Amino acid sequence: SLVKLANTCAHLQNCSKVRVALTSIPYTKLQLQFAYNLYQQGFLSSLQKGSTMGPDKDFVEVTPDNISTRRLWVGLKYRDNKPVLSSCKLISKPNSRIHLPMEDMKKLCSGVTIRNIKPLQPGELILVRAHNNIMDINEAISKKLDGEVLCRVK
Amino acid sequence: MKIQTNAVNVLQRTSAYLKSGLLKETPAWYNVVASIPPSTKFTREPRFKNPSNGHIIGKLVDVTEQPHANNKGLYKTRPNSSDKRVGVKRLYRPPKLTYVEDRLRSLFYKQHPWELSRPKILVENEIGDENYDWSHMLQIGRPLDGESVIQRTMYLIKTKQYGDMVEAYDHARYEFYALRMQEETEQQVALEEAEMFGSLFGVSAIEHGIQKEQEVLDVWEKKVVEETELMAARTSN
Amino acid sequence: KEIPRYENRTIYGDIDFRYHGVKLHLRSAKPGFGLRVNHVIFEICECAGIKDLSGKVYKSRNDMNIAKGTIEAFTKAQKTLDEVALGRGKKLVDVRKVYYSS
Amino acid sequence: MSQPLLRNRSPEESELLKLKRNYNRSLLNFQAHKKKLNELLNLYHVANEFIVT
Amino acid sequence: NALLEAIKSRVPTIAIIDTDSEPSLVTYPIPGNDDSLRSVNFLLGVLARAGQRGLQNRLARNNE
Amino acid sequence: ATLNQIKRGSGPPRRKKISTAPQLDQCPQRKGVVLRVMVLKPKKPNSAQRKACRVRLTNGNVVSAYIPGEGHDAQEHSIVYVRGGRCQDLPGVKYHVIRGAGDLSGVVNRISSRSKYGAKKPS
Amino acid sequence: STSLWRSSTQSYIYGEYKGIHIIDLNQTLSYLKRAAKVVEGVSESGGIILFLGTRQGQKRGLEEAA
Amino acid sequence: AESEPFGPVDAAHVLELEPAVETLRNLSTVGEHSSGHQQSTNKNTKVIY
Amino acid sequence: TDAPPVLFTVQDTARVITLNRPKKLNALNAEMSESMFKTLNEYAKSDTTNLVILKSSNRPRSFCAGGDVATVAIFNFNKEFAKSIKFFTDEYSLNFQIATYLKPIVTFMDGITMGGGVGLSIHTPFRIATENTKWAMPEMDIGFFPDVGSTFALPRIVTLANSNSQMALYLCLTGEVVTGADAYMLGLASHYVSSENLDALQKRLGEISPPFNNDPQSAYFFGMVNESIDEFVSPLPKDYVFKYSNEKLNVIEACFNLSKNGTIEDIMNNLRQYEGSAEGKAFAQEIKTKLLTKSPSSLQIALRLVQENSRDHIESAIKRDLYTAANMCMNQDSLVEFSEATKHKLIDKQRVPYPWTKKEQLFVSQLTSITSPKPSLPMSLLRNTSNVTWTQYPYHSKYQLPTEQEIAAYIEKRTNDDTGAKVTEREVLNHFANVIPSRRGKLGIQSLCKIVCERKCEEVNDGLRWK
RNA sequence: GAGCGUUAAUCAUAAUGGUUUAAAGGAUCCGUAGAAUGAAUUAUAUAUUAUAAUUUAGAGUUAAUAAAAUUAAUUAAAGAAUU
RNA sequence: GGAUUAAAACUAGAGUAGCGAAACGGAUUCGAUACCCGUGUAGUUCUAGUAGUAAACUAUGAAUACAAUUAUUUAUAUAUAUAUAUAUAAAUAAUAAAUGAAAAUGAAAGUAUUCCACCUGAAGAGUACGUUAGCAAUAAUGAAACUCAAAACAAUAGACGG
RNA sequence: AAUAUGAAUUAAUGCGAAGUUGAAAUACAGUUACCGUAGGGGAACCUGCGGUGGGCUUAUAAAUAUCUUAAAUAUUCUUACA
Ligand SMILES: [K+]
Ligand SMILES: [K+]
Ligand SMILES: [K+]
Ligand SMILES: [K+]
Ligand SMILES: [K+]
Ligand SMILES: [K+]
Ligand SMILES: [Mg+2]
Ligand SMILES: [Mg+2]
Ligand SMILES: [Mg+2]
Ligand SMILES: [Mg+2]
Ligand SMILES: [Mg+2]
Ligand SMILES: [Mg+2]
Ligand SMILES: [Mg+2]
Ligand SMILES: [Mg+2]
Ligand SMILES: [Mg+2]
Ligand SMILES: [Mg+2]
Ligand SMILES: [Mg+2]
Ligand SMILES: [Mg+2]
Ligand SMILES: [Mg+2]
Ligand SMILES: [Mg+2]
Ligand SMILES: [Mg+2]
Ligand SMILES: [Mg+2]
Ligand SMILES: [Mg+2]
Ligand SMILES: [Mg+2]
Ligand SMILES: [Mg+2]
Ligand SMILES: [Mg+2]
Ligand SMILES: [Mg+2]
Ligand SMILES: [Mg+2]
Ligand SMILES: [Mg+2]
Ligand SMILES: [Mg+2]
Ligand SMILES: [Mg+2]
Ligand SMILES: [Mg+2]
Repeated sequence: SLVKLANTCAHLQNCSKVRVALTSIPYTKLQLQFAYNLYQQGFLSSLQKGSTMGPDKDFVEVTPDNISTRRLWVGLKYRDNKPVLSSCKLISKPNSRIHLPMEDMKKLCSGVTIRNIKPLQPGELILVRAHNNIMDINEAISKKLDGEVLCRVK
Repeated sequence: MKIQTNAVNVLQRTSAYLKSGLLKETPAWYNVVASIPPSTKFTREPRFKNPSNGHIIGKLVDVTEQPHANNKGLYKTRPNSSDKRVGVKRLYRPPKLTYVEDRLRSLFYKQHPWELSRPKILVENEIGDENYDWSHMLQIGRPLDGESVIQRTMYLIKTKQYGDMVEAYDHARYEFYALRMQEETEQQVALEEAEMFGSLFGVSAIEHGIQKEQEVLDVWEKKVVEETELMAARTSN
Repeated sequence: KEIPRYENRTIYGDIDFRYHGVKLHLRSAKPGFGLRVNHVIFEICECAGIKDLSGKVYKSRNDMNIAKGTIEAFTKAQKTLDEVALGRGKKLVDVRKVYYSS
Repeated sequence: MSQPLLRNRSPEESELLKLKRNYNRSLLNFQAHKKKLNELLNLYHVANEFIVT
Repeated sequence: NALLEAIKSRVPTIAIIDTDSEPSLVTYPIPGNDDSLRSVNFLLGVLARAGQRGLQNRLARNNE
Repeated sequence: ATLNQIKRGSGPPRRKKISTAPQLDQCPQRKGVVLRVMVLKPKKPNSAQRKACRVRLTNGNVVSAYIPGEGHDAQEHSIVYVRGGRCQDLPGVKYHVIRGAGDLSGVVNRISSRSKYGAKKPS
Repeated sequence: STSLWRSSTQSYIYGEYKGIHIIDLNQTLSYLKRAAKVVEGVSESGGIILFLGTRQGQKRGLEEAA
Repeated sequence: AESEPFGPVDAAHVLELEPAVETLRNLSTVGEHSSGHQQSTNKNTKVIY
Repeated sequence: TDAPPVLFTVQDTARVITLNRPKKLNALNAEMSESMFKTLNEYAKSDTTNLVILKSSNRPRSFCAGGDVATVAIFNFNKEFAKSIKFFTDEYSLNFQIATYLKPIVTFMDGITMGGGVGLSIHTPFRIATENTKWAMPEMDIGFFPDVGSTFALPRIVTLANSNSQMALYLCLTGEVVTGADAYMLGLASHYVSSENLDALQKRLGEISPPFNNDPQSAYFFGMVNESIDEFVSPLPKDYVFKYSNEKLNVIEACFNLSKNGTIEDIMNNLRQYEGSAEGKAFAQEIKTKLLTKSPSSLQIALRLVQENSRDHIESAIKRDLYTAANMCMNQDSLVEFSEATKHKLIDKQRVPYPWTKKEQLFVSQLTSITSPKPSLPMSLLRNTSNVTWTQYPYHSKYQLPTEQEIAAYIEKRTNDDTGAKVTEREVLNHFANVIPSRRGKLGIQSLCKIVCERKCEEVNDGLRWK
């Protein structure tokens, strides 16, 4: 769901403004892939599976009995009195989805505004979804993949 | 109030003054602050345990952990509404510290109201010097009071001499009565023995109270008379 | 105040900053691009040492609030590559600068 | 990441779940039925004070 | 007033920060009760002796 | 507006100057015949005796044209050429007559800005 | 009092007890040691150290510290 | 990655250009008396007189 | 799919390495060592990592119970000598990388730190101990030698009764376990921090960064790391009393004082011919009992290495341990019992000591062969990003408690000064607690200085003489 | 500059917008179309869509237990005062 | 598209005490087609309908996810050394952050998402014409020409106030 | 029937200058203003009915207070005592 992803993007911005060290997001494949990309890129300190009440200390298998109570817990980073994850916005919106070929993704990473999408800025992360997998735009260009431009994180 | 930035970055703002040349001379604090960086995260931190009672914070009991029926005779097969509400706020709210001794302390002073009348000094001397062996109630350095009973009760339950808290508490209470009776006699006898050897005392406690009551009853006499004369005039109207 | 400058000529990336009623859209520019911005912003860039910059002002074009907004944007809306790298624990490479390196 | 997101209930787990859920519904129906009979008994004890003739 | 002037003047500051006090307004906060004279005088004394040791070490290096 | 409202027509209004000489019919100038020469009073705070003229254009539109320059020889039945441009202080006078065209002569003894007053160059 | 809490101090709180917040002394000690080293450094460097306290009774401590 | 090496050749691939050193070498073989000067790949257009 | 043996995580600008083998008490195998060795080379090249933190995920149960020698024993029984030599080349190469690492490494010794664990901390100037620390080198009971460069570290860092490596030989030959505060006072731990304060300390370590134009490899940053840890140090428990009394320190300093060609028999003679207090005499018998339940060959090899790696540079000392380990797994001359003893204790649970058979006295040539590289087996330590060697640790002294040789140097210097003044115990305490910048206010520094003066100095008039 | 000016026109010059109080929230709700938008897991396909199976966090149904006596429509009554 | 929709008004049949447009008188006033007083018709009431308009206002469309505190009630639940205490929601009040032209908003007028309605200088004008609906009053829909460089909001310091 | 043109005839409105008759609005604007609707009047406007605040949140006391060693002891204290 792009709506759920929009909710998570706004939630992370709200948490950064108040500078909470730990927060939770919905437990879904897309959310987990989204969070994992942020973790590998250094935007998130930690990524743990858990419940509504907090991160799990020991592995708890997820089943239909507890799926409704599952959450993903992420740790936010702050350095030099500044949040590492300052902004998080969707590019492809629920009511206007944007699919780009690899050629247009290369233009976006080169400073060209494609379909009103402002080009990639220094130190910014743009994520792309292709065949239900989320990857960095630079990685999609390396794999010659065409996909939906989901969001941009800075 | 907004998280301030300029108080913790004095070193970085100063460094720009020196590099540009706006400030010719390095301040004396400059080197000290550089070697000892200020903390500048100002984040809210989660907590997963109450330090007082060791209760775990942030743990959800899954339905798989409640296989048996409840007090109503029903099994739990699905999460309830409370289980489905995010509880992040509990991770950040300062835990309420609780102690079993607090319950006993309230009981002791409910059973012995006049123990409250014995003045207590809250000013600490040195908490780290307290070397107490609670096998006995009396201790060198601290008064005999309700706390002596509570600590004795805990030692009994900690050593497992008694199982029920009530039994340990009752045992400690009797030890407290014995010590209180020996002191009430030492004071009575000491006064009696001194008077028998020619000790003289200016004012007794009973006398002190009479004098203080006289001072108050004298002002009260004047006002009563004054207010019983204004009434007579005002009522005459 | 000191303002971060990328290669001591321009800003780090693009800035979309709102100062009261003034909407400032500033874009970094290539070497030799010059200053193509509101006249108020031009003077500030000259004193600050910014040589290449593009941008547009939207909504309110009050000179006083443009100047203050610009100064605030140059400090509160920029992040150096070094600061981004340290916060994220990653290496950030300027491809154009590496292309002309040994 | 390699862990599966969800593990489907085994056929046996679904059987035990259905047993508990059927029991829960049956117990509540029985308890309500017995409560109604206990109120009918307490009403019989006092029907000698009620007038119908 | 004093804290804001120190910020404007780039003067590092130390302060006792109680639960109702803003930590970010000082360079080096010390969390602690600021209402009791015993608590304040205990913390002030420690800082004062630390300064004294620094002063004695500076006067000692001058002698030798 | 929402994305669907924009799809249905919602959008920013367009900015384009509107015609201030509708009677000319998108022509640089139109010939006309003076119906009556008149003198009008500026709207406040201006004071003057502004010379104007009512003109019937070759397209049938009747307009009021300001006669620029010091002194004019325009009369009734005189052939005049009318161009765009309003007289700001005279409401309803939205056009100008061209000096030195038709039966309206150039300003007598004009030295500066002669081209604007139909004055030929002195030898 | 917990009623007067400035939530920006949340990370310094050990818990609440008897209607007041208990400050975490483990953090106080670490902050106190850090602050003390700064005072020692500035003193050893010859800097001017000003002690400001305007609550009743603080003068005696302030004068001796200086 | 924080410890990933990135050099001029890697940058050239990113920008889809020949390495800068190659450009310098190709610009030194342009002189009429310089080494490497070659022009024959174009002699493949049928002409009739 | 399986939990990785070692977990790597980012802590702001600090990189946390966590040992993740709880069921094995964080035992170090070739996989763990190789992973850590490779990841540390990358962090050395990185310009965003300021320091590294080596901890365990099992604290306070254990930090590292020692290298995985039970698996090396099975290799020997299966003649998989190539596998065994790989395990020691990886471990010893990782110990050499840590010793010469140019960025601060901070080891949290929160639990059992025995064997390989000692190699993970002994080579770092910032080795923090806790109440749960249990330092020991129990190799003599398994038939092995003191490895992981412990024959180069202990003779150079121990604080008391270590003038001639007497205390170093006592710990390596007896396998005595030192606990918490005692490890800090002996010099085994640079700092003593309560376990409860480790979380806060870790966060502060990630937040500190070199100032201005100083790299994390500069001495200036090393001082900053030391100060940060000190802010979390707390005063020792009031009841705490040092483990070894002066009388017990006199037995070790005399009974383990050998020459450049000493032998384990010489130590046995001193322990059997010791004279003095009743406690000292009884203490010497306790050591004699213990030293007679060890491997007769291991004790001689340990003494050889201590007398060889106490005056050599780090690289040659670590390399000599690789040769010894390889020359022991492959028992060409049937002079050791490392493999059989290891199975008797680890592979098979047997409280009783392994009955020893090699009870002879190896010659100087025999010891040389066991501790020298065989020309047929070429083994070399993996290359690190520093590739440097030196005879003295570059930072250990500045940030640990002073040794008995440093206090002596100041008494001799002060006593031989033109001032013509008298050295007084009070002046010694002040000079070590309130003078040296890196030692100012160091925990348990005055207590250690008083132990040294009461046992090493002679108080005549208002002066002190170095007996 | 052999053009210059002027008139007539075209493009550009702010929606990288707004609607408490400045132009602008429909009196309110119900609900049809929507070529509007919208959960979870897995597997395929021709792939942000389709299909199938599965799931319960949205949305509902029925009970049990406790709580409340209001809001509509209708019928039947009361009250102080006024003329 | 449908339904409901204050007051006034209208169509029938009842009712009509009090109140009360209008009208007729009395005062006040330079004058008083007013304010005040009298007599007081429609109306105000009920029954059955028509009509669908209000400063019909929170001048703020609905829904979902989310973000820092306090106080005060309410509800549910839990516990007991039985009346408090501990929890979780709702409401209200004051706020942090954020937003804003500011006044201020404060869980939205914040961070986001989805759908609908609506606006594009003033005046002309919610007017003209046409159409639709209604017994009617009217309601809905809804322009252009001409003219002008205005027009409007928040806030600031004054001046003034029967 | 539509489109266009003129058209008897007839409706609404803008601007321009000053005057005339009142003083309706802005302060409690001298009867609170305004919204819907109805009736009336030279003109603004007046009156009835309901609604709104873009007017009254502009909100600010029926007062009364207590006992333990006043000092040879607290008040002094400068890294000392322990
Ligand atoms: K607004
Ligand atoms: K009536
Ligand atoms: K709507
Ligand atoms: K009026
Ligand atoms: K009205
Ligand atoms: K009216
Ligand atoms: Mg306070
Ligand atoms: Mg030309
Ligand atoms: Mg445009
Ligand atoms: Mg809106
Ligand atoms: Mg509304
Ligand atoms: Mg409206
Ligand atoms: Mg439900
Ligand atoms: Mg009403
Ligand atoms: Mg009627
Ligand atoms: Mg009349
Ligand atoms: Mg009259
Ligand atoms: Mg009347
Ligand atoms: Mg109707
Ligand atoms: Mg109307
Ligand atoms: Mg309306
Ligand atoms: Mg209403
Ligand atoms: Mg609804
Ligand atoms: Mg109408
Ligand atoms: Mg206003
Ligand atoms: Mg009047
Ligand atoms: Mg008036
Ligand atoms: Mg009025
Ligand atoms: Mg009237
Ligand atoms: Mg009215
Ligand atoms: Mg008003
Ligand atoms: Mg008001």
